[PDB]
Amino acid sequence: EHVRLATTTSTYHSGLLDYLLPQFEKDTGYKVDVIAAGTGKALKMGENGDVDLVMTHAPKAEGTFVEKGYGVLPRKLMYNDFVIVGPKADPAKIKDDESVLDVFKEIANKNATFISRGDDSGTHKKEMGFWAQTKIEPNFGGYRSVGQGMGPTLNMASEMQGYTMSDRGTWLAYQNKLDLEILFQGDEKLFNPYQVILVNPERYPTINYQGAKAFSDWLVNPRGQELINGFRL
Amino acid sequence: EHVRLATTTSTYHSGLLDYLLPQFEKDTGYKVDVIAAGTGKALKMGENGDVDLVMTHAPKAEGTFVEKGYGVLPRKLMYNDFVIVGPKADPAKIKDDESVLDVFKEIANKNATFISRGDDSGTHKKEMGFWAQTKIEPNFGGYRSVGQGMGPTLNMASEMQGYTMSDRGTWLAYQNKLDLEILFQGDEKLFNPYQVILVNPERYPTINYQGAKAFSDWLVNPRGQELINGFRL
Repeated sequence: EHVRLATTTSTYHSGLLDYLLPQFEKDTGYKVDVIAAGTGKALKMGENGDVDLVMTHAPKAEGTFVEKGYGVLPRKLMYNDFVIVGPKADPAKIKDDESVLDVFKEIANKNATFISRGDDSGTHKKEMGFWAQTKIEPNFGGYRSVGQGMGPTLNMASEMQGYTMSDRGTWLAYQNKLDLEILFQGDEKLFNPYQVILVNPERYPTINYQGAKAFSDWLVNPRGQELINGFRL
Repeated sequence: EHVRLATTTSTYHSGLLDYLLPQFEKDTGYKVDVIAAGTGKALKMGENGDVDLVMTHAPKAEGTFVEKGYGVLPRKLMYNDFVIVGPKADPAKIKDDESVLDVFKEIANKNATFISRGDDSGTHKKEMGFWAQTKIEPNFGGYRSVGQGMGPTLNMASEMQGYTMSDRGTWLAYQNKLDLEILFQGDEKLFNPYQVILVNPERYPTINYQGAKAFSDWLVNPRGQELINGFRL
């Protein structure tokens, strides 16, 4: 029984779904096909009834989507909340930059110390996305890819007095033992609320509402949440 | 250093916050003082600026609270979705009851077989809250308080052909192996999306927005979510 999900290219490449889908299929017998595109296109496919539900991280676009009746039962999956931490003295002087892309470029061009998780985690993928957007390849001397989790990455950044990008949660749990501060967090790219929204079965009595609602229900119940969190750690 | 949180009686009595506040305090140093009441009063406390943030599970009332500017930065914290399942034959005849409270009262009165998690998890606490509202202590002999997880509880209900309360997510995972059906759902008490909402500093310039936002941020980040999920599983 087949469930078609439209989502973003970001999301597809993040690896999130590779973490969820196997368990969901094992649990329910549903097979999810992922079609990844830009946000407007993902939502358009939902508006056009090409897919059974959508997963995006664009609150304004999703608000209109629901308001016009294209989607129903919107649900928040997770709030991705990232911050840039570094030495209190901020030797790259990123503290007052405007965008996180300016922050990355500045760190690279000053060859400041930067610790990457380098472990293909969701956090690691997100860091790599920003480098890709800056058009810089993270090759500078200061750049260190340790191959470790968020906590050890923070410990490394404190030891070497370098910068890193952390989820706020790990930062808060560790700050008491880190010689670092939050130095930058003013960028909408750093905060991403995710929603999963069902295609309105009133608009499309033909779509697989039963399968789509099962996936959504599973995603927000503790079983799905355990896996989502596991991926975010 | 004191953050004041208004929440509902059921949330208070569930003990959810005892699993959270010590870790939040450990991480951030903030102390949260909790006041509990009915939904209307909980939100009224936010409206009056008596507390710094609110945590309720009443989407419509919360929408109004946000729309009027009483609260800002609303975030969905967790989705509760519970069903009452039992044998197709529904021998206790709860299928057509009106209220989940009626269902509970009817099961106790007929001394029907009912399987409780009995393990002080969130589901169990939710169940116990229902008993409390019916003013019944479940001591009838058909009541089994085993101390196991959701899957084993469902399996036992299926083997015994009795009733139990299940989150929908585990139900979706196990339903193919169980000789049970959903017999009662669609009572408002069974579906509760929680929201945390900050009291608006534009209304109350001296509100502890900093502490309240720290608690909110913490709740939606992976570390806080893992605590919440550990309680819910």
